[PDB]
Amino acid sequence: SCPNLPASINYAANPKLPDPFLALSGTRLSKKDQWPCRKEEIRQLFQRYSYGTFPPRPESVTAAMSGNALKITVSEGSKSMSFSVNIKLPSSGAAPYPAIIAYGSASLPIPNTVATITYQNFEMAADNGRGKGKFYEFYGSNHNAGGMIAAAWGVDRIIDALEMTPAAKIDPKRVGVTGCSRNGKGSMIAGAFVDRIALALPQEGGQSAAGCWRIADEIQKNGTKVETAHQIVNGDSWFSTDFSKYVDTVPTLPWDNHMLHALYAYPPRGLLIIENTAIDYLGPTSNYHCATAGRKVHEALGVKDYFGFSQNSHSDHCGFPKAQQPELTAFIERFLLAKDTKTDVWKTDGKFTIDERRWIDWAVPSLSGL
Ligand SMILES: *[C@@H]1O[C@H](CO)[C@@H](O[C@@H]2O[C@H](CO)[C@@H](O[C@@H]3O[C@H](CO)[C@@H](O)[C@H](O[C@H]4O[C@H](CO)[C@@H](O)[C@H](O)[C@@H]4O)[C@@H]3O)[C@H](O)[C@H]2NC(C)=O)[C@H](O)[C@H]1NC(C)=O
Repeated sequence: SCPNLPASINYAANPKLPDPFLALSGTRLSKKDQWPCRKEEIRQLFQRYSYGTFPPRPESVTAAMSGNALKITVSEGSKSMSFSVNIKLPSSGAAPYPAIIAYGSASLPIPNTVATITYQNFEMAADNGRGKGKFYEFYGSNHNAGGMIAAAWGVDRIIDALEMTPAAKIDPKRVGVTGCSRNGKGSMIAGAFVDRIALALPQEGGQSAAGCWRIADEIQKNGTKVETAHQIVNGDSWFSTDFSKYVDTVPTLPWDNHMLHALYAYPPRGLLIIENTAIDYLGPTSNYHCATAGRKVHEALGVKDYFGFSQNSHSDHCGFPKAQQPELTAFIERFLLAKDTKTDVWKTDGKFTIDERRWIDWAVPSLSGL
């Protein structure tokens, strides 16, 4: 349906967030029916420069309920791998149930109307181990995928297995995803690459997730210690070994993380970013300005209200404040509990400067076809 990227891309150093509506072809999007092919371009850019290859569904996926365990087996040629996820069914409403996949564990309050699928994402592909995890046992240790995109592949397989196994009692069309800190990152990427996810809730994922690389670079340049591209490729195997060629030349990247958010605008799905203005290393002003740029794609495609942003000041990392509950309730209501509640939430309590034009030198086009 869409072409692959040129063998090589020449992108002139740009100190602002690249126009998400500007195809590498050269033509700027003016028609809705062009967006799908730009969306793949973006997906392919992320995999080449930062994430590694997000593989397709393997030749076999099979699943099997075994008590509360959903045991998912896959194979490709003679190779086979199994990974198990715990499902804790809720105590309110009737099957098939809406669910949330938690990277390791939730730090959001999940209502008693929504199932809790507990995904062992570091078990799938390790936190700080190059080529370690089920993913790499299956595909090879030398496979160029990073532990973030390999975890996201596991979420694609989790949903394949819920489509195959009504026994699990989970509506496949209403599976959310969430995580905090490192799993804010994972959950954000899972939701960006798995189109079938109904709602992503990344919490305090900061840079790589909510924040843009260019703004992290400028936060650093201004004196405050923050999670820059240069920093993030060190304590972990989250990104492909290729990412560390580019960390020092961010302005020449034909993309930024605002285009990760853009992947959520088609097919339209819920994205509430929950963030913390108090912790410097997240880059509070990056998160806000980066998100605000990402939502421009949602705005063009008339699905603005499917992308929520909430930034709150709290000393404790990953402690959900009660202040952010109405916003979380609303997004769970609309996209998981199939209720009809409004979700235009875009707020920070942060006291930094809010200047869009600093990062966004491009206009939201009127897309015809919608
Ligand atoms: C990194 O630090 C640099 C420091 O240079 C910083 O870039 C600068 O940001 C400031 C803050 O916005 C810019 O200064 C602005 O300039 C306009 C006029 O040119 C002023 O009117 C703005 O002020 C208003 O805001 C005040 C408080 O909100 C109001 O009380 C007041 O009445 C005005 O309405 C403001 O001074 C400056 O132009 C840029 N400089 C450059 C080089 O672009 C950058 O913001 C910092 N980056 C990060 C990541 O923090």
